[PDB]
Amino acid sequence: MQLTDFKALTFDCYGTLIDWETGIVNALQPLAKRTGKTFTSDELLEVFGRNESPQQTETPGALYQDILRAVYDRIAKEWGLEPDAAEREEFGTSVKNWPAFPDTVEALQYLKKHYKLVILSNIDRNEFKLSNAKLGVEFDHIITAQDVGSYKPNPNNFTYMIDALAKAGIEKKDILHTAESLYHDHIPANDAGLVSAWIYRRHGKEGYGATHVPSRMPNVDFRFNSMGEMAEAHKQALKG
Ligand SMILES: NCC[C@@H](O)C(=O)O
Ligand SMILES: [Mg+2]
Repeated sequence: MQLTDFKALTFDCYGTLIDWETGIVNALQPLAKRTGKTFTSDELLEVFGRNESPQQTETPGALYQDILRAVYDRIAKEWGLEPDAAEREEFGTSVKNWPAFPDTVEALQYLKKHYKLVILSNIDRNEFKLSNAKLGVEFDHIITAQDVGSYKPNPNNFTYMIDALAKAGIEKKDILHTAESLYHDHIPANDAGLVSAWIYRRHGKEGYGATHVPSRMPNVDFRFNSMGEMAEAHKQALKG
């Protein structure tokens, strides 16, 4: 099993390609100021992570800004605060400001020479365009939660993706699903019969950050600590 066996990379975006943690910590600062407490980054991230997937179950057809607005309301409620409409809007429209990780553009541009690059992300189409402008590549296919009518880890998100790629001549065996999230991505990839590459962005940190806790450790086929490290691996695999 090696990287060159695959024709397509299918990606998790937020937490793998885009550094959503930096974005969420920054966007929660005004709400946090109202509590009087200094929170650590992990505290902010974990209250997000206990709330985002429940919200996506609650409103599975919501656009992502509406998810984020409702997550703001959930966090405010854990903190004993009444929501403030303008603060909620500033949080919920913050994806425009969530940066790429510093290795992402270079890695994606390299990998685009060798694979079809696909997005399977908990996002809506228009919102994703904002992030795509920070990623430096044309994606061959983009599958969003909006397209499916639900969010990962719903199995239908993976079936939709697999089907779309089959119609473009990419068999399931051709796909390498590339993602940080054990909960959103590699557990349902296991169940869907996909090969997995774990991009362990938090390898040097505690817990899962903004990502929901996974119910088990899925079985992954590759692990890289960053996207640059995946690209460097491919440059040697290609010589074989
Ligand atoms: N890392 C969790 C979120 C991600 O899977 C995405 O849908 O972009
Ligand atoms: Mg509710």
